[PDB]
Amino acid sequence: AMVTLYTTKYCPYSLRARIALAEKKMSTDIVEAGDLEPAMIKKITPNGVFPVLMEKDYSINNRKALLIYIDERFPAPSLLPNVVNERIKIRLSLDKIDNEWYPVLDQIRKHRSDQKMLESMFKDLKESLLAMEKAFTGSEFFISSGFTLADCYIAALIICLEAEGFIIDDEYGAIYEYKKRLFARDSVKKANIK
Amino acid sequence: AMLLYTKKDDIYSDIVRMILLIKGANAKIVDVSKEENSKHLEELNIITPNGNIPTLSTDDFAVYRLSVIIEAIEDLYPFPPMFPVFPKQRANARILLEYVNKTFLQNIIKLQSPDLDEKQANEIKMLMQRDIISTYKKIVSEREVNAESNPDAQNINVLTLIITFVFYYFIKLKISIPTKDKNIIKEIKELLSEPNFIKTIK
Ligand code: PRO
Repeated sequence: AMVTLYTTKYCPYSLRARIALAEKKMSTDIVEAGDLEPAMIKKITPNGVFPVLMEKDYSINNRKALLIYIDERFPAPSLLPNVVNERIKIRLSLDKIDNEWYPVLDQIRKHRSDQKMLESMFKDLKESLLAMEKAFTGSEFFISSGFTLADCYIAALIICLEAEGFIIDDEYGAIYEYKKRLFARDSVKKANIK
Repeated sequence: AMLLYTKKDDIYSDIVRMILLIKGANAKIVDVSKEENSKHLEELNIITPNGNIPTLSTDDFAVYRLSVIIEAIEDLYPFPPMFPVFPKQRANARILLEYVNKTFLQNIIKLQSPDLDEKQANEIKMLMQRDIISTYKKIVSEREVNAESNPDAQNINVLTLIITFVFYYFIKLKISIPTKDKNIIKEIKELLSEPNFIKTIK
């Protein structure tokens, strides 16, 4: 009731924010936009960018800054590794996921009407995942001991790729096990139901 | 154990070198453009996808994007604090840093390409002149806000630092700073006269 997150359906930035807020056990309440008038929508976020986290008179919708703000605004439990060197590599992974993997989801959405262009995009995305299957071996979550923001980034990316028709199944190996572990977690599956 | 891969006249390299200087860190600065350090150049393309400059490398990691490097330096050297103290201000500092990078920093880099058209280079310069003063005023305001929230605290305002090199490379690239405001001119001269900045540009 104190803080409110305004979300959009099928948006990975909205999904990974709900996963992160749930991991924080914050008293914030989710409010699905689209159910609100443009008079309210244009007042929530002036530039119409979702998701939007607001409390009091502050309001943040910057994509690359939202979850970092979430983890710092509600500090416990920490969503970054405690060891400095692991945290530095997680920060680089977050930048690589936002700049090199989320655009793959973006182009799959934009050209989903073209079946032949879609089949090739799914084919290149499978080869990309299978190439880094070794990086998912020997860790309960993504290259870390515990649940981090990277697991939030990846979960929302898998949920949205699943809706587009891209499924991670038995053939991905350690990636598939990590996915099964990832979706077993309460915050991920609370946001995955639809 | 910490190594910083560097290129001459790279504005990202000069920013990071001034940051490492303030935090009291002692990293090995390697100008990769020089022929003597060509053995390090071979090492860089191994640990980075595109021989990224600059790159902060230790025995454990190798990071290369400016926002990531600044965040990593803040983990390795907490003193003095890099960002503001409150979370909304810290988020605002990261949004503004993303903006200064998109419109100024990587356009300063594009102007160093050798195959640029005259009209192309002039549009890049004119577009930065269009927003430089407006950007500088936001940085001063956001710096005055954080000072109000914490007078005792003394963090290195990283945006004021980065904007100092924007002005320095403005001067290097013969781009004029479009303002007749004698106060703004007085402050830009004072930014360029900070001792840590003077030590960085040799
Ligand atoms: O935008 C960045 O952060 C990277 C740094 C080197 C050039 N591009």
